[PDB]
Amino acid sequence: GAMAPSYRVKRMDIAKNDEECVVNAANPRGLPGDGVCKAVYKKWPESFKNSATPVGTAKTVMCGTYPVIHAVGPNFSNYTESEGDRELAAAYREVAKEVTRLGVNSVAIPLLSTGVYSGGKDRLTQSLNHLFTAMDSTDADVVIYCRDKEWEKKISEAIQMRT
Ligand SMILES: CCn1nc(C(=O)N(C)Cc2nccs2)ccc1=O
Ligand SMILES: [Cl-]
Ligand SMILES: [Cl-]
Ligand SMILES: [Cl-]
Repeated sequence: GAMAPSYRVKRMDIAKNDEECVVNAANPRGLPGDGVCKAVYKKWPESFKNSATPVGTAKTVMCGTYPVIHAVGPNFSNYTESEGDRELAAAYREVAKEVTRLGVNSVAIPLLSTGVYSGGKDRLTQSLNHLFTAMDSTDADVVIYCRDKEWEKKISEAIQMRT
């Protein structure tokens, strides 16, 4: 584990992370997809061998010795708000189990279900709060990756509020 486990946020491509493993915002079928998923596919294509897994779960596949944790958040266009909230919290709990099992000291993570799976709604607070609930009991350094300047400021403020 990390000496003083922390949360940090960076506004950059998660495929260029400086952490010991990455969480992919995956689709259930292990397809290359779009957004974070396509960048992850271009950087670690070997990690997509048998990576298909149900919504609400996470499945790790090694690219060399680098772990790619494929986490499948719900698509809010298909799920109700209630059932979608439950699957989003579950996907993060499965990421925490995988990070612990791997024994890594750090992990790069995106905000699940905030892009094309958002159902057209701003889900920054909802997704980030489920991320904290799952990762707070782990001792890995967590680095959250985003692409928007206003989202970087809001995520940074949410982390600082707790310290
Ligand atoms: C543009 C800032 N930003 N917005 C979202 C967002 O809110 N999504 C995609 C859902 C929406 N679609 C229309 C309106 S709200 C996700 C990440 C991000 O950085
Ligand atoms: Cl970048
Ligand atoms: Cl998404
Ligand atoms: Cl973003």
